[PDB]
Amino acid sequence: KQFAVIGLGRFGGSIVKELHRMGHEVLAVDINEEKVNAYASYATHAVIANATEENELLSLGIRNFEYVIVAIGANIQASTLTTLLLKELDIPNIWVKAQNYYHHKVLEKIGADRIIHPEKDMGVKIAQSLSDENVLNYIDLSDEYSIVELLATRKLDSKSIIDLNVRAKYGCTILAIKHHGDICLSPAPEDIIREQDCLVIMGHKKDIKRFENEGM
Amino acid sequence: KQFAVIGLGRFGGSIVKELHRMGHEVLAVDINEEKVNAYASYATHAVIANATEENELLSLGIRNFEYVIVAIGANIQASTLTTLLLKELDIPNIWVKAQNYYHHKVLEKIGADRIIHPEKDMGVKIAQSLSDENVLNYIDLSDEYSIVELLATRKLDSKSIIDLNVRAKYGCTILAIKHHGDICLSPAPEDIIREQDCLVIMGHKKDIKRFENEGM
Amino acid sequence: KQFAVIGLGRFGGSIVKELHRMGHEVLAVDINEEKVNAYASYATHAVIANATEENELLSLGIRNFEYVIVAIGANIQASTLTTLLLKELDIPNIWVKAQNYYHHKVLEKIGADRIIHPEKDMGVKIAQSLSDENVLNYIDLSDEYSIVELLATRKLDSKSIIDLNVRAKYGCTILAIKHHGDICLSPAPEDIIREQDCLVIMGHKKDIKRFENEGM
Amino acid sequence: KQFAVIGLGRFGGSIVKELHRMGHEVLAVDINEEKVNAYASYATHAVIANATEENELLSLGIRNFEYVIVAIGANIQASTLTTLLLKELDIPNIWVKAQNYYHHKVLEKIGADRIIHPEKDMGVKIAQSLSDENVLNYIDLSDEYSIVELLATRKLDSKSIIDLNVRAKYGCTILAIKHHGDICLSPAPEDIIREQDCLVIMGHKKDIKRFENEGM
Amino acid sequence: TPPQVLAIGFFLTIIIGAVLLMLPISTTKPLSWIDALFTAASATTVTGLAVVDTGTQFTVFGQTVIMGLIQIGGLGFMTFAVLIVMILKIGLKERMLVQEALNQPTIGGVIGLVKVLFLFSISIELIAALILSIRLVPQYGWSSGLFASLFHAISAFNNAGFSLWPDNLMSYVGDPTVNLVITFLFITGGIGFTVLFDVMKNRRFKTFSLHTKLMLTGTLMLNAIAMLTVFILEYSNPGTLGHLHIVDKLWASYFQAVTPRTAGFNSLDFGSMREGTIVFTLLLMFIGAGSASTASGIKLTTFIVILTSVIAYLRGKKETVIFRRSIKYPIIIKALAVSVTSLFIVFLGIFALTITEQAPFLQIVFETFSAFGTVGLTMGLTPELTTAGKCIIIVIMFIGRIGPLTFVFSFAKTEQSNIRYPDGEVFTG
Amino acid sequence: TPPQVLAIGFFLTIIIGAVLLMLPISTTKPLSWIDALFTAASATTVTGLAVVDTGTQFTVFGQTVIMGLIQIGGLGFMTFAVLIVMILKIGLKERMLVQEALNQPTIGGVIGLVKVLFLFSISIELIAALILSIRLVPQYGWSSGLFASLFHAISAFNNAGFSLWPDNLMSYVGDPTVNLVITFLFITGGIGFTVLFDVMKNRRFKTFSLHTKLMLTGTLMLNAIAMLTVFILEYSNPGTLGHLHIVDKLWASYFQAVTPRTAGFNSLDFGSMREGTIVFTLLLMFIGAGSASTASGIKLTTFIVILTSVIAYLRGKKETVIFRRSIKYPIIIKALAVSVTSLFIVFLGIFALTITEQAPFLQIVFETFSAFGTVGLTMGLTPELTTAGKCIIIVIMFIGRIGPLTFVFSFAKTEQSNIRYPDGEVFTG
Ligand SMILES: Nc1ncnc2c1ncn2[C@@H]1O[C@H](COP(=O)(O)OP(=O)(O)OP(=O)(O)O)[C@@H](O)[C@H]1O
Ligand SMILES: Nc1ncnc2c1ncn2[C@@H]1O[C@H](COP(=O)(O)OP(=O)(O)OP(=O)(O)O)[C@@H](O)[C@H]1O
Ligand SMILES: Nc1ncnc2c1ncn2[C@@H]1O[C@H](COP(=O)(O)OP(=O)(O)OP(=O)(O)O)[C@@H](O)[C@H]1O
Ligand SMILES: Nc1ncnc2c1ncn2[C@@H]1O[C@H](COP(=O)(O)OP(=O)(O)OP(=O)(O)O)[C@@H](O)[C@H]1O
Ligand SMILES: [K+]
Ligand SMILES: [K+]
Repeated sequence: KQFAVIGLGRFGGSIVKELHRMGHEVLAVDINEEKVNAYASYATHAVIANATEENELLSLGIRNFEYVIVAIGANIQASTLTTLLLKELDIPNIWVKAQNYYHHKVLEKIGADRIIHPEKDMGVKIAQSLSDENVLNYIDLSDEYSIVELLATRKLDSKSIIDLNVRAKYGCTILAIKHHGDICLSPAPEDIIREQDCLVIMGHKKDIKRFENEGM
Repeated sequence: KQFAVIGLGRFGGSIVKELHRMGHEVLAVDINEEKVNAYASYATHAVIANATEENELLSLGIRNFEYVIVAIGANIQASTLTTLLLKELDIPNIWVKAQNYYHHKVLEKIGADRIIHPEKDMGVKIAQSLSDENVLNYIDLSDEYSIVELLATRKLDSKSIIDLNVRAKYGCTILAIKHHGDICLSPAPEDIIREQDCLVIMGHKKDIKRFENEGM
Repeated sequence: KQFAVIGLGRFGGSIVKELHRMGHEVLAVDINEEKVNAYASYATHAVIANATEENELLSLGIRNFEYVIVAIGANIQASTLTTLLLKELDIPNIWVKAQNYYHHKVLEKIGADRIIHPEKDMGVKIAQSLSDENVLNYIDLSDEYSIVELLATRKLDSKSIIDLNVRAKYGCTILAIKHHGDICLSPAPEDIIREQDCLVIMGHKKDIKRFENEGM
Repeated sequence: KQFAVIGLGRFGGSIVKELHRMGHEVLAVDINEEKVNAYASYATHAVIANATEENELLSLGIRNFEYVIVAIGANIQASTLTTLLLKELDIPNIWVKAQNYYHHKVLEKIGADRIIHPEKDMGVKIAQSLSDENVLNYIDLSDEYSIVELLATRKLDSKSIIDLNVRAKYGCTILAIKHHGDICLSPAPEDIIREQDCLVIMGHKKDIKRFENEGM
Repeated sequence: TPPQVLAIGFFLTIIIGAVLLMLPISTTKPLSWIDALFTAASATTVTGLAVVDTGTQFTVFGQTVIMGLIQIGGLGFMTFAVLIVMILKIGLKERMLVQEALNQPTIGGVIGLVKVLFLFSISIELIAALILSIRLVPQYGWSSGLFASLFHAISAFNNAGFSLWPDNLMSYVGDPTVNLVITFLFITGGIGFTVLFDVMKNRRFKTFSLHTKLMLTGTLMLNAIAMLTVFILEYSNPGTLGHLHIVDKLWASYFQAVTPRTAGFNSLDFGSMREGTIVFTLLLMFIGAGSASTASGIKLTTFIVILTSVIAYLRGKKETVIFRRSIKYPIIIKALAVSVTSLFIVFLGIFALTITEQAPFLQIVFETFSAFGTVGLTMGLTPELTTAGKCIIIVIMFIGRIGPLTFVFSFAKTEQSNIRYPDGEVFTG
Repeated sequence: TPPQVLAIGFFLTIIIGAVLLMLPISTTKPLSWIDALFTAASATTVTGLAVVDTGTQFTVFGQTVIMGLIQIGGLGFMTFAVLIVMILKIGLKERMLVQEALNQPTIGGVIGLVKVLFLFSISIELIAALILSIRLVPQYGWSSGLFASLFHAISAFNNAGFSLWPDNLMSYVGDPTVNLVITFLFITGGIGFTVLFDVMKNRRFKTFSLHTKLMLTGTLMLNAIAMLTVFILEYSNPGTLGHLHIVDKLWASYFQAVTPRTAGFNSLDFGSMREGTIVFTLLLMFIGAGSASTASGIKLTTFIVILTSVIAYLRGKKETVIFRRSIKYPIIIKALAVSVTSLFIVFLGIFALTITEQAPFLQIVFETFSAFGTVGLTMGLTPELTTAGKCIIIVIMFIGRIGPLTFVFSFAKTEQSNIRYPDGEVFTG
């Protein structure tokens, strides 16, 4: 129930700002004074501390915390030492930001509980939307199956959900339609799809792109 | 005996830390505040001071100390000036860390009582163990004669002390055997030597390596 | 009318210093402490503040100012952010210093009310005086028509205002004569013009330079 | 009556230290805190001040000083500004240290009362002693005439002054002899000159070197 | 300058006030030179001490002059100046004075604080005073009831101390309405206008400023100490609180714990208290309540800061920190300046008065502290003061209200030496 | 343990001292439990207050025990500990305690200070006391003369306050020998051993340390103020100084200006002084004399620092500076800690005693201040104290002498939090 965010980056600072908005107990830690001062208002607490020094980490009473997040992603030395301290101090959940494949490897071996590549992950997702101008957003259920949010082209304007079937033709299923902000969850055929309306499809990754090609 | 360690390096800091664990009187000096704060707990006493300034050295009451150790090995200027001050202030024993042959020379000429090259010395010892995978540890009695600790190969497993003699064959003498942690000092022939048991031999440096070749 | 000068440059500092000498209400803002301290005496008021932080700008009560001048011309990032804040906070008149054409463009798009290039402007004016050693000072009425102050050569010494008519001959009109400090505004023909007197002519830019060539 | 040394260099610091040993009133000024603290004991007064800022110079009550010495020789900007201030503030005697020919020129034009090149001057004097191994020390009376202190070679051991006349023979005059520390001012012929005795000759620069060649 | 303007303007409304009160229409029995100035001063400096009884000596007119001066001093000379102009704008020069007057570090929308504080004042003054203090006070009629119910509010909220009638409210030791309605008024008036605006706006236990947080928890726990103190000490003592029902023993122990900073109302007599309680009440009224504010000498926060600073030093953490938001140095040294000045002045008042007057010591001491603290409480020298002693209490009341600092800053030559000096070793132990 | 060792060792020589004094050989008339501990404490804490008269109650033996404890406390528990060992070496661990005991920032040749201070002590104690106080005190014979002349020196130099005979020296109001020889002793004992060693070594008006410079000019001008104060105030008053020749009016005005810090000798009775003078004497004995030293509660320098600091702030120069050698921050905050602690303790003693005793207020106040200041002067509650009141004066004498700080540091949990916290805005005005 208690959270500690060490490293008030753009990533770290967003976690401490969000968790606090959700109304949790969050300790904001950073070696830079100016960063601490800034997040003072957006955290249950703010403290200037060098997370690589043990006595400084004990002074925070770090052992109190259920979840500690190390969002230091530029300094590998700072990150690895901190996480090692946290593991040595028996913190239950240690979530760390990694810089690259190698930093991930060091963290893995010193027992970080969950490792995140916020930039690389958001990279591939944005790249997908660049390459395929139709995909607005998506979530992968596995390597093969995925739920995709698609911007409807004029190729679908005033088309019927029963008429242009996805279930029989492509083996995919339409989950939602968003026309002018209004949302039709679990839509019943037939329904009108206008141009620029958010279409949420679900199925095999290859199957969807086949629908994208031939349907749109 | 009162001790003063000027320069809380990895070397200096280890002397202070050890002498204090032994329970002596040790004054820990360093120009870096953070270093002093760190060794506060591991010294009879810690003080922020610039050892090159005379008045600052007198403020410590340096003339009180029987032994002063200058473990500044990176800064030649800091080291030489400090040691010169210490000699001028009539300190009985001045032990200094040197960087290289030339730094040793300057220290020699300004009257350092004992000069140590902790890195170079440990360098050659580790190199010996690298080259000869059999030698675990050793101590030189002179340039020619040495006591060597050897890891026993399968070439010695379940061999008897008298049976595989060195006192007659190689002109060396076995001093100890360590099997599974248990220690047999000045062992009486015959004794069983298992594989990976620490064998402590003593004699001429060339003689031992001849035993290493033919015996192991 | 209340004034706020953010950025106590050579330019900014001159505005606060002048406006204050005129006896207006001027708030002098600068992130550099030493700058604030210096202009303390030459402003209604001096405050150390980072103009890019919103809360710091509100602390000044910036919304209380009719005119805010951003004389940060070296830092584009500081300038653009500040001006954006000022526009967002609904300041009526925002006058900014620009570094170059591109900085001007960013300021334009974020709604700076008037943009000034004090150096480039003074550059061209000084260049004119370099090229044409006769022109002491000038003011452009448009791209084509201009009022010019000219240093009289020996080519005009003891010449009569009317006798050497510019009105009929060149289509320009003489507005003033300054002989030994004494000023004759709207002079009546004939008047004596000595060497090194200040002659103030008015007309077409090309016309004046034709008079400069043939008259002087 | 009163001395102010701005710039506690090796040069400046030596002036303050000497004048104070002589028991004068000396104000030691320096922008570097550590320098001021050091010369605290060796001055009538020590003050941290930036000599280029006017108000700071007035705070010292600089106008109270008969002689102000600017021993800033590395920073030309610091030196020139300071000296300009001092001249503007009507200090009677301004003695400045110069870096090079050009810095000397700037100081000359802004009215420094006496300019000194401590290094260049000591340079030429030491060079003379290097080139001519015989000359221990000297003082120039003019460009042509000089008093020179010479180390006597074996070429003069147990020689009589009147016997080896410098006057009749070379047009120079011997002023003093220093044998084993004992000094014979204005010596009467004949006197014994041993080897390595200090011989003080006086005359024309060319004449002395002729004696050096043929006599020694 | 900003400090001088505060000072001269404040001093003037005392002179104005004194001449108005010495005026026939306001006095029943002819009034002295010194006493007209003293009573005026005590209303406008919101002290609460009076050489001459308020209910008897002053006409309904003079008692309205008293309310005005209480209103003026309680909210702040400048606050009205700003309102006058507002209603009649608003310059930076003016915003500068206001910031100084409301002891603010920033000039940030400080007129928004003046807007709030005044509207909130007359609001709670009216609704609580007129309405609630008429529920149980038209047994004086209408002409007496509605005027005494109003007067007591303006006096309460502003921490005046001025009660209309001879019993400075001893009469109502038990009456819950007068107890509550008057404490509600004088405690909330006390704590920062900062604290009021902050509580009104932010509205949540957590999102309060470090000031507001310190004030809300500080005023609560000190009150709870002082009540326990007043109870335990004055419980046995028959002179006050001995002869009261276990319930009324509270309403008195509560009120006397709460009134010293810096209200000045009597639920019991202060003359008849075990000297220990009085000693404790001295400290409790050196420390005012809040820095916004209605009044204080050195204000509650100042006390925390200096104390918590020394506590910190003794540990010793390198930086002084409360609530895990650390306290910058410029606060400590200002606190140390507020502290020393106030105490030194109080000491001079004590030293002066033991040479200005023949009287008991503790009574002089309590008197000086209550004068500087603009408290209003006495064991009763107040009527018995020498003409000279009245003068030096007037001074001590003037400095205490205006702030011991901004008084010095009125005649202080502002000297900015930019040069530094070498270190100097000096033993303090 | 450097602070604890100072404390436990000091406390022990009081217990040792008490048991020695309760012992038959030292008492003429059987002595109480509480009184044996009180009188012992007052000699060893160099206070000067006695519940039981010294000349009457204590045998020649007991009076030597008194001298010993006065010698012990006056120079410092550790000073002798070091001398014992010296004569019997010398560890850093020891040099650490000595530095702490002589309130020194550096451990630099601090044994050289112990060497000097002791040798200088017994030197001036002997030559001035035995010799000079025997040339005009053999009018008591030899067995009485040579012992009372010696006792009064050890008491004088160490700022004890203990006079052998019933008149705490009123007898000699005019006698120049006793006036001079005893002031010479108790003022030079007062100012820093720092100041003595520095004056002895450096020998020039110019080359004195900031401390020494401040002490020499500080002690001079405060004495000159206090003498003028004692004169002007107690001039008319017939009770003391009224019936004295214009010359003896000085020898008394001088002595009473000089004795409050922290000697404790009576030239005039303090009970019969215009209350103003007493008030002034309170302040004058809160501020001790010197920090070396013989004794104080909060030492003269501390007062300068804090005062000059506030003065500086009010101008306000960014840094606090005296004699054009600026004062570092760590001095200010220690000064602010010495200051607050001492005053808070004195306040608790006053608050306690007005609950622990039935007596006049001013008399309790003067008593607490003099107990903490290890002064020794009373308007005379001392014999009249309750058994409980004696206890709490014993405590106040213990803390006051040991230093209010090093007392706290004995039971203080040393916590060094390396983490910092965000800024917190807090109004103090
Ligand atoms: N040893 C340390 N102890 C405490 N805080 C640290 C330490 N090292 C770095 N930090 C802080 O943690 C953060 C480390 O982030 P770093 O910015 O420098 O790159 P980053 O993780 O990629 O940033 P971002 O989250 O914006 O992508 C910074 O806010 C930094 O100030
Ligand atoms: N003038 C000085 N006085 C006191 N301490 C100093 C001074 N100058 C340097 N030091 C300290 O002495 C040490 C300098 O030695 P150097 O650290 O840089 O390392 P080293 O001797 O080469 O090897 P190692 O770090 O392994 O011991 C540092 O710890 C530094 O803080
Ligand atoms: N974020 C900021 N907030 C307030 N002041 C700032 C900020 N950033 C820079 N300044 C100040 O703005 C001032 C204006 O200087 P600016 O360096 O940026 O160069 P400049 O416009 O080329 O100077 P100049 O006007 O002499 O030509 C400086 O004193 C600088 O310290
Ligand atoms: N603005 C300043 N005002 C006063 N003193 C200054 C200022 N700037 C530099 N100084 C000091 O004046 C002194 C001048 O020394 P500078 O190093 O820069 O070279 P230098 O005079 O040639 O040194 P040296 O005398 O040893 O040959 C230094 O102590 C320097 O710190
Ligand atoms: K009041
Ligand atoms: K005493």
